[PDB]
Amino acid sequence: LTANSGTDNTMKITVEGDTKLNDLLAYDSTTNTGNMQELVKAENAKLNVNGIDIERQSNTVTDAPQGITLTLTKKVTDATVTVTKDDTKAKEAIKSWVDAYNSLVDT
Amino acid sequence: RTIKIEQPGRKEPLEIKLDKGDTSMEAIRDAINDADSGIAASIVKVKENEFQLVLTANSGTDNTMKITVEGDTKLNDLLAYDSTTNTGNMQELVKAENAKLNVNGID
Amino acid sequence: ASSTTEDLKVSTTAGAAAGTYKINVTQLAAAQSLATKTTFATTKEQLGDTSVTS
Amino acid sequence: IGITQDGTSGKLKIDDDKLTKVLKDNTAAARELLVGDGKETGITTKIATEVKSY
Repeated sequence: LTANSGTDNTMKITVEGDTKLNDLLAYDSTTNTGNMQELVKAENAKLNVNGIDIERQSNTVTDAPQGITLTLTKKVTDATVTVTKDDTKAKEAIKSWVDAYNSLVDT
Repeated sequence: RTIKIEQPGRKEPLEIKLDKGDTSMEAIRDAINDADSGIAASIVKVKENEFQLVLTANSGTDNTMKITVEGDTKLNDLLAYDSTTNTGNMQELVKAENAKLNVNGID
Repeated sequence: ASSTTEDLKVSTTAGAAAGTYKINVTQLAAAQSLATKTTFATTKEQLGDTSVTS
Repeated sequence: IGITQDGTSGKLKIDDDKLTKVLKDNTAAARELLVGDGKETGITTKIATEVKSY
């Protein structure tokens, strides 16, 4: 029973009334002890940036980065990413823009 | 805003003439881009709900960064920083360090 | 821009600046999972009774 | 930038190397040249307004 991931989104599921599901769904994830077995216990993401360690849970973050999305499949060590400015897309856009004028003059 | 950034490497100091009504953070980035300033803002992700600033054009004792403010209500105290002291309000990823290699049997 | 490492990838959208940065990850991201104890010998029988309307 | 019209006609005899070297020199000049403020100033805004009038 996995709606999403994260300790921030705590999921509390109950049953108002059911023939068999009433007892089945009674459990509290906060206590971490109950009738239902656990496959993966509550674990949080861990990293070290700015010389500071962070244990906060959230995996994907896009607010602070402000223009980069990080996709991870395996563990990495001290990965260095160098960002380089691209200007060829402006070049092609300018070339299409000048072409529009050349076509207009030809017409 | 009055910010003067100087290094021994470049003879001409860097100074900006940001005008009234253009004091937003993105406005500051646009002004930096328009000025073609050597100082660059790199993407540093800590976590959500945190705002951060970086000001690193280069590194090394030859290129020391002297940052001053003529007069500002808030920025004069914010921009006070000395690289030589190695202790201040200005956080760092790694201490003052440069590239290191070995050629011709010499480091 | 693109990253040198292949295990982890980055995707840059417009409006971002250019600059190098080194990142370290100590523990791989872990997703919380909750399992339900529905151990019944035969699940072919109707889980809910027909008396309950919903 | 290097956008040059033809000697006898309106075709833009664009100088590819000149345009390329200028845009690698600085894109900010291009940003501030024709876009301007982006709200009302700019070639696109007036062209669109006059076409909507037409």
